[PDB]
Amino acid sequence: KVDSFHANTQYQHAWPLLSHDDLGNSDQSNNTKNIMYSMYMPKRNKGTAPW
Amino acid sequence: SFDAPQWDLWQSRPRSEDMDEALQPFMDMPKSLKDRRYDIPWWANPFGAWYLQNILSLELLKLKSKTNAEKIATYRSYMRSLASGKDNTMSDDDVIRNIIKERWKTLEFGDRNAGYPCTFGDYIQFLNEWFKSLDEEGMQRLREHFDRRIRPLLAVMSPVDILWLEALTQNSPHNKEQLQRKIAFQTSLGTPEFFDMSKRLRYEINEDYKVRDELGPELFALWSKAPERWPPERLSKMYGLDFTLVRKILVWHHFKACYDACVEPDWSLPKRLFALEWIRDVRARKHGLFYGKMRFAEQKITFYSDRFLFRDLVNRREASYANVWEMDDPYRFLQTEQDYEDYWGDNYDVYRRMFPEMIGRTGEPVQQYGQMPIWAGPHRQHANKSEHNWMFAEIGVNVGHEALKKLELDPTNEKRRRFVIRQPDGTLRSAKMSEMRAWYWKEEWADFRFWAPQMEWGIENTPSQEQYQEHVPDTTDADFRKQRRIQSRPVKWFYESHYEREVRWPDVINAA
Amino acid sequence: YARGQHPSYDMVYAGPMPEIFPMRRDFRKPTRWDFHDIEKQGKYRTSGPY
Amino acid sequence: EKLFQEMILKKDLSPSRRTYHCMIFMHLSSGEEGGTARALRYLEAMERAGIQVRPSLLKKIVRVNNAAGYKRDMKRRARRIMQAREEYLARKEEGVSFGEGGKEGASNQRADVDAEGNSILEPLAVSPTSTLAWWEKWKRETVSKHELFTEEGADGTPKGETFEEKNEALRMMGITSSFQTKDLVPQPDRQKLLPLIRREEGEIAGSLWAMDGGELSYPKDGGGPQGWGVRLWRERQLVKREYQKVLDGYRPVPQLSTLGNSVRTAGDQLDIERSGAQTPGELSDYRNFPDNRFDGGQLKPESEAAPAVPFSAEL
Amino acid sequence: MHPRLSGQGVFPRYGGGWMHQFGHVYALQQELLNAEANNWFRAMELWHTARHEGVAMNVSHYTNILRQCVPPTAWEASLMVLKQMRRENIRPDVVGVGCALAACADANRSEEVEKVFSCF
Amino acid sequence: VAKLQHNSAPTTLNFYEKSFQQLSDVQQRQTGLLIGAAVGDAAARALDGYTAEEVAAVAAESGSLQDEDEDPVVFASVTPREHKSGLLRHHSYTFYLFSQLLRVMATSRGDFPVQYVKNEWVATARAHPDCFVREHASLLHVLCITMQLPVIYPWADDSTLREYASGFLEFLTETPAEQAVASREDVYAYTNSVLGVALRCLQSNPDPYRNAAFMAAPGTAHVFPDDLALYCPPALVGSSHSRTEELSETDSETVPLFPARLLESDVRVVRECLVVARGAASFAEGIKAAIHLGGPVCQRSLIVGALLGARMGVRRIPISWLSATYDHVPLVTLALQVAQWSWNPPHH
Amino acid sequence: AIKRSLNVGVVGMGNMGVPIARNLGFKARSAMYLQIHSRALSKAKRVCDDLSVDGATCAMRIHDRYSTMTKWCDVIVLALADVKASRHALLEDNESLIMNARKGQIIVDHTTVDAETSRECAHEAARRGAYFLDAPMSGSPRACFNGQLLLMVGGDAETFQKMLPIFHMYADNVFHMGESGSG
Amino acid sequence: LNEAEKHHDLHMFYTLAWWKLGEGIFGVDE
Amino acid sequence: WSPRDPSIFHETSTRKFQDHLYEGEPLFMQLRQCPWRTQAKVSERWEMDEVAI
Amino acid sequence: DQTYGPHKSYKYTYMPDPRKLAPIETTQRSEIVPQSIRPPTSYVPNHETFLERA
Ligand SMILES: [Mg+2]
Repeated sequence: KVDSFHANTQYQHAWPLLSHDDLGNSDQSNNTKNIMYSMYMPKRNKGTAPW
Repeated sequence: SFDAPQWDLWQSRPRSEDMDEALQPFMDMPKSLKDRRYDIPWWANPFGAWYLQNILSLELLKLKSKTNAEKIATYRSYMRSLASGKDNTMSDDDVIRNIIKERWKTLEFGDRNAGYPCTFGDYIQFLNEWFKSLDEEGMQRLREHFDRRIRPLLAVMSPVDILWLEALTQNSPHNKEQLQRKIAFQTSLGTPEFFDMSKRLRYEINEDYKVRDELGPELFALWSKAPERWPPERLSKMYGLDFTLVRKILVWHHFKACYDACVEPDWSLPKRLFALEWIRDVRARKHGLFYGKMRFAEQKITFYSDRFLFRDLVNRREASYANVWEMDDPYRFLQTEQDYEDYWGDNYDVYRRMFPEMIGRTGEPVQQYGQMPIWAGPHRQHANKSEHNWMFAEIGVNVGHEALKKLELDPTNEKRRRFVIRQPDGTLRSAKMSEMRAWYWKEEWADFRFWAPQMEWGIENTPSQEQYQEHVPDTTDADFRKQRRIQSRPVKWFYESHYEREVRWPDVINAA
Repeated sequence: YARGQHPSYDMVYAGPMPEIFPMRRDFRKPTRWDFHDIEKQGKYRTSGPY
Repeated sequence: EKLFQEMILKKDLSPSRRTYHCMIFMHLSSGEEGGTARALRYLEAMERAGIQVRPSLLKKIVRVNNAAGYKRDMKRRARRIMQAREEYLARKEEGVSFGEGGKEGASNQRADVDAEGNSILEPLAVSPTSTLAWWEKWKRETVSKHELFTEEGADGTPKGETFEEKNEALRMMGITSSFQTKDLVPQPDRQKLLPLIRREEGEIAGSLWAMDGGELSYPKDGGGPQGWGVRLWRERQLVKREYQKVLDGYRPVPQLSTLGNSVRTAGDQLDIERSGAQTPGELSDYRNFPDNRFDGGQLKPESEAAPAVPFSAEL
Repeated sequence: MHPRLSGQGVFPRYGGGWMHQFGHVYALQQELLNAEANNWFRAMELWHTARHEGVAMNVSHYTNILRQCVPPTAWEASLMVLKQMRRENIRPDVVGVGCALAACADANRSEEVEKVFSCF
Repeated sequence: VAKLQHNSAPTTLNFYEKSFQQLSDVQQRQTGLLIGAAVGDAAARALDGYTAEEVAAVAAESGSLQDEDEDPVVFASVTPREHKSGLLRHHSYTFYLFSQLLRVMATSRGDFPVQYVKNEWVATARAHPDCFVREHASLLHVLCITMQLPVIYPWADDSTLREYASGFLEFLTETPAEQAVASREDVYAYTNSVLGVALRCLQSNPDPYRNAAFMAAPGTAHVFPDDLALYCPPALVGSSHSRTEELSETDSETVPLFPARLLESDVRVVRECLVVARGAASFAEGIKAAIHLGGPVCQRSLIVGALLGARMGVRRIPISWLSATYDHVPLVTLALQVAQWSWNPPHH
Repeated sequence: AIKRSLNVGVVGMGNMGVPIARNLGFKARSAMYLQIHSRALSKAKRVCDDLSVDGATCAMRIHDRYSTMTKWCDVIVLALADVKASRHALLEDNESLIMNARKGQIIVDHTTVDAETSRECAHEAARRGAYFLDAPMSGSPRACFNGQLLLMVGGDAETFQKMLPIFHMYADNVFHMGESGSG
Repeated sequence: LNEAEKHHDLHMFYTLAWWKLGEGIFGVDE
Repeated sequence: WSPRDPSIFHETSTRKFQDHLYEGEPLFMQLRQCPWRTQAKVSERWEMDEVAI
Repeated sequence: DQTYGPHKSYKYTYMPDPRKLAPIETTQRSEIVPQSIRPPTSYVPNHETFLERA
């Protein structure tokens, strides 16, 4: 009864092969359609991100 | 002592009664009419009896029975007595296909006693209980038939044409005359000049299905017999389809052969054909957040900024592969199939994350150390054995630098960073390569191209001994090398010094 | 040897992907076996390829 | 290289930039060992003689080297292929495969008995009419990979790139290939409507790549903006854009479909079934030239008609 | 009994620079291209271990083999090299063809000089 | 493929089973000359000194094999006779000087002079005088010691290997007397030919027994098989004049004490070991054919076990034979330190 | 004759079937292909979701019909609640597991039933050529989580020796009582 | 939670009379 | 330690045997001690070598 | 029938770290060092005498 309520509200199914980004980018030979997102992140982080 | 009867489409296998309904008007049907239905054969339906009477019998006419020949002869005489000039000479399969087409054209849904073979509801019951008797391969073939034929017609036709086709199904004069009064129903019917695009769309869909189902087994045979003779890039060049499409065809064919035979599929095959793609793309994803993709792994300087970096990149791309597979020289250390299944199965994400550049192995060999003597004897021989492994690493001025990581873990370095691991049984052993790399900063990239035995060595890369003699290493001017050689050699001679004097073998007095 | 950083330029990134929404400002974790916990704390500039 | 050094040494002619680029890209495109090391010698000869080194030359050098990586890998794999061929020809004469064919370990350690003597669980045998059982039988009963070709290709590469060697290898494997030449290749790069549908809306097939019935891309059953109606409407809009391209002369005229023929006027269907026209242009030629057809209403080929040549073309 | 160049500042930058996992590949390439080696019998044996270890050999490796065959006048060894270079489509340089031409001329093999001259 | 977890199945059968995968293709042949001689000398230990008929009596008295038991000749359960000194109950006296040379070779991190090992070799001969006088300055004992010398640099030629081994061949044939040997140069030439066999085995040479016969020492045709004796160079005319100087003394009663066994009797044992190790299909089958010959059988399997391990590597050695070796715990650790440090010596 | 893993299916996700399926999913490391049956597919999806989120060492596969469960599995294990449900799943249904059993399958019934039900089950399984074991379990679901269950297996002894490595993943005291019906 | 649809609207398209328009769609393609 | 428990899924939690790889731990087994053999009336220990391996 | 997860080409649909699926072995200290009990001597014949002396 304590196991039936706790469902998977934490994980998600993994990325398939040759998948795209959530922003729409993809790993192709032509990267003019893809963009970087380092300038949208905050400039300084207290600590160290996993990436 | 029981023989399982063979099941096919002629006599369907009996199924359970708690199965879900395939068609939409049967899911909301009340259960009393569900219990009203009787278990009958498939031809006991009037639509099934019609299909067995005029369609399936004409398909059975293609066999070598004599009554099939008599029916073929009277069908030829009938079609020649219709009009002679249109069908002067054609084979038996041609008249079978023609009468099958003409009997498929003249199918209508009315009362069974009014001159029509079946009703609309009998056809819906036939569709529901025909879809209920399908397996996963049957549903797959049904969806493939939908994609090949019905999907281009649905992509071209207007919804008012679908309403017109539904009015042709139901065959009610009141519904047809209620639809016929509307001007927007009559004017918005599609033109055949626009309807002719469905032929090209159907040809493109059947062309992709011919890429999959016809070229697929040929690609699978050519790749599965000799993959080193026909790699996927060679097949992609000689057939001109694509690289990733050929690899997806191979993966789909192996998984389709495994799933249809009730066999657990070889999960290592997408790791072997999409190895760079598995390392790059396949990540663990959490639920309530969005992720991105790294354009580069490192913030570096470009190789177009200098001529020497450009020459280094061109020389490294010369010494590299374009695509690496399971049979190449970097994967030649997998000499046993157990190592093959261990590397490509369930630990490839760990085995590839050991070292970034592809080397001739995956880690380092483990060697053990000697225990110093404990003068208390067996009173303290129990104290080194414990519950867990005790891992000890070195620090200091010389040790602990991230810039010198591959030099401090070099086993050919006499100032190597010392690691030790005491096992729970008291054994002192050295650390593994991942155990040594765990004490530094993370290095989360991988090189899938460069292979160092492919480096050029004869034309431009010629290391000379005179260039190493420019440093002028001398033993008389510096004696650190001789002192380390003295520290390396054993000191057993110091006790037998008085026992120039040179050491000889012991002389025997019993044999002399 | 005193030119560039690494001659590869084929570095397939094998680490975790960055998170674009919601963007977390501080990454502070009380750890037990992290020996780089001094270097992993402090305000650092997050500017890279991404 | 002979004509190059005969131009340089004998006739003392200074070569231009294009013929230096030719000697660079010839050694780069060749997959033999040291072609990059000689292309860099030609680059050094361009640098120290005042010949201009353009950035387009550098980008083309990188692109041509990455393209000729395939030829390099083929010439590297052919050496291991020849090594395995020599080792197979040695070990089939020494006879170690005859001693290795006897499964004495499988006879002593049976499939139902472990090393100690207990009974273990054996998986049930699959049906021999399945695809996987036939693939394993084709792996075991066919000829080896080393008996397919005795010699290798003309220039450093393994045999099997052309279609004659591919068909011969498939004949040695007991497979009659349906695609003998490259004319019988489906060529998905020629498709125009299908990638246009796949780019904007999505995969129109869906069940093309379906392993066990869950990798199919189909619209939802509830309706709304994700239902079948909006998807079929957007597919019809894309086909309407393509048909508008057909009407303006950018695309060729499509042939007569069965759906198009069944909606036509019955007289046009009768003319199509009596004439055998594939395109509506053939139907227009059937109607506007009634003396061209046969006596059974059948359409004559195009070569049997000759128009009147005016004399005013002789001006 | 040592590799003549060990590492740490003698190998080029694009190869990583003393990858110790390939320390035997660095020692084998210097034995193949040793300009002071004059034993032709070891030169044929050193090709068979570079073939086994997967060492890429350009025309400079085969020219060093053909050079060592001329003072012992090994005319049979010079033709087995040119058979292998034709087998792998590695075109010999004019110095390498001149070594096999001189190895067959000093052995009074006049029929074999003329058929290897007409090849190039 | 994977079996259910049952009956407490072990992950690995040895400490260094998965460490052999972490070596290169030449380092498996470098350690194969070291560990393969350790396995063969330990396997033929219980039948050392047995004749060819006594070994066949061991295989005949035990005829019960359940197809998971191995040959009763290999690792026999028979009772030894002198039954031993302390450490020599698992390996022969020839292996005691072999393991001491490997211990110096692992700590010297490359090539090393003979004076680093001279004090440890004379300590065992002082401790075991009966085993010293039986095997000193003999061809079987000298060749087994210097067998592990091309592990320092396997790409060396015969000129570099015979020059480096010449300092080791001097001290193994030197005895503190004027009655040294019957011939110094014959034991030198016979050792340099079989050291060329193991040099070609680490280089993965095609037919290493044939090509070592071409570049063999002159006058060493008897140590090779008869089909390869035609390719050996003949003895020198000046070397035949040195054989007349030995006949010019004419002292048959004055027989030298070292070696105890005859030199021509030792050529037959090495020639029988080159026949067995040439046509050996596997590492285990070539050792079983070596102990069936009998006689000096620990030195037989030290030649065959080294030459076979140098051909097919350490992974072709059966891992159940390695775990039964008493000395396998330090020696494989010492064998890894030789193969790692052979490619970057710190001195040069 | 394809070298592959054992296809093991668990029929019925109830009070005791779910910890049996979780013990087979955790403690079998790439040695079996796990199949999970339930009357509702959402329950099997929930069981496989919890097993994949918590981290299992084998691949799992949901089923909704007994015919696919019969044609896929080499070993079938039933842990149901009532004797009526087990008699429907084994004998009374048209796609039932024993009536459509293939040659060489092994069907173990952990549901406590009567004597005549297990007698007819073993008789019709021997008539079809398959094997039937009746092993009624004694213990709580918390004891099934700890791997300590009491099993009394009736059936063949060689089949019991084959099924002991699967029985030891969720049950501790596993006894072989003898012929069919003794457990 | 979320339930993946079994795509019953695939089956509603087969209720139409495609033999009247395609002239024998349900057979084998020519 | 199940990762679908929100107290274990949280990033500052000691119900895991690592730091940055994952959350929780799938079905780990530990051994307790039973100091209850002295409560028995007769308790003996028989030293014998292992014979089953 | 169908495999769990929408991908159906992967063994694990959520794709965890493969070190999560690695087992954890254990060994009690009682397997390493035993625990012995000394009998009561004449100086401390009972346990209440032992608590009185402490
Ligand atoms: Mg050095």
